[PDB]
Amino acid sequence: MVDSPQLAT
Amino acid sequence: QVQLVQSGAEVKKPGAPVKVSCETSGYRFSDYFVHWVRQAPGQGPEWIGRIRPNSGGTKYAQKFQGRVTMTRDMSMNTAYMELSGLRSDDTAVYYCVRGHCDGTTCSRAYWGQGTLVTVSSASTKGPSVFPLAPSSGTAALGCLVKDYFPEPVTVSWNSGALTSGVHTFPAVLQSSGLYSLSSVVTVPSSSLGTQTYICNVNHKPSNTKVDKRVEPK
Amino acid sequence: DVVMTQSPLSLPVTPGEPASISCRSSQSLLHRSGHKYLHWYLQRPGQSPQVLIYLGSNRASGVPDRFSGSGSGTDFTLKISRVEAEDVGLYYCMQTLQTPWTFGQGTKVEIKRTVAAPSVFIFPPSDEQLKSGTASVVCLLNNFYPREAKVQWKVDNALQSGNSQESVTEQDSKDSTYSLSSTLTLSKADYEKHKVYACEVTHQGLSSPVTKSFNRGE
Repeated sequence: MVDSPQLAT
Repeated sequence: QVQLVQSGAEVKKPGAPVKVSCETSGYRFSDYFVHWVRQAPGQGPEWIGRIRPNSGGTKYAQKFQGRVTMTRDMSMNTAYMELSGLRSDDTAVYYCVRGHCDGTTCSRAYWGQGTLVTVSSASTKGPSVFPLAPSSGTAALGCLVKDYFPEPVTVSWNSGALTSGVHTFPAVLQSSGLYSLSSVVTVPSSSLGTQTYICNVNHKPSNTKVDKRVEPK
Repeated sequence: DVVMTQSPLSLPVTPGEPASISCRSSQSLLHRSGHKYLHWYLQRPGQSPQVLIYLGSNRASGVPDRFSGSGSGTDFTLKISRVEAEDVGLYYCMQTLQTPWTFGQGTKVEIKRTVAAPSVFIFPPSDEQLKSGTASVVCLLNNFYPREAKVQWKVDNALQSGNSQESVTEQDSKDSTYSLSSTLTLSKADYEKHKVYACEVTHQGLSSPVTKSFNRGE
């Protein structure tokens, strides 16, 4: 359940 | 273009559920989170929750946990939000919102057009239209459009020929659950003996079409 | 949750003059990737939020060049170099660093003009309505500025409470004025039990309150 700013990582 | 198209206006009784659909085009549906936001009248906007279309994974705000269900249909590029247990305070315009980040890049949001959901036990009713007669320079007259449901009514003057000086006010919700509105126009005092003034009122849900002459008493 | 604080709440702007809206976040919205997750939007009546500025400073397609955004990770500014009638509405900042997405309080931008007093008109109930068992008395406040106005109803010179509702128009594109309608609602019986119906209007443009009145039965 992550937020989209954290997707790339 | 990126487009998000939502289903139509909803009127629901307290306790009923509402299911809003949000069909998308112009981008790869699987690649972006779909969020849901509402704004009630007299309140700031409020984030409801999101769905991740690739997994179907959902995240809801604390306050809507246990009453909201978000889903999607990949084959139709459509997301859905179902809100149960509606109360008066759920009356709001509801938006679906494409996210910013696809995994590789981050950009702008794109908003659907909004879906008005009105929570009310009222039944469809057509307004009564009453004159606001000019008093005995500049004179004012109008029409009171009273006791209708649902919104909207439209008002014109002299079949659209009179537009200057017209103010058609926002409706108010009475404690009966029916709406009332006034439309006024300022005109020259000099015209009151000779110029005919007619407000043309339409309320589509009740098939009401009224032409009310407004004249001095 | 991330808390957004927006200022000012009300921003009247003289035509051609600039406007600035501030927003501050309770924590940095500059992500370590370099993206600033702060956006500005304009809300007009009956339509979707219109994105103005995204990711801190990017202008959206079709937004006039007179809009721009900047900021640090915590303090942000929407600048409008000149303010038209088209720009009138409710402006919000919003963060999307984390869910829930959170919003500033909103700024109400309007056109500033010279103070204009309302023209006041009182309307008695029609005979047709009285036949139905209810009496609506309507007070119109026409073409005033600024928006702040107070209507006090009086029935036989006694101050009324809880039996009236009002509404206000959007600001007029041509003359930059507002208009207000207030409706006093009584039963036929209660209407016939009194003689004098008055609305008293207070406004900055008026030296003292203006009262318009009628007596039931002319």
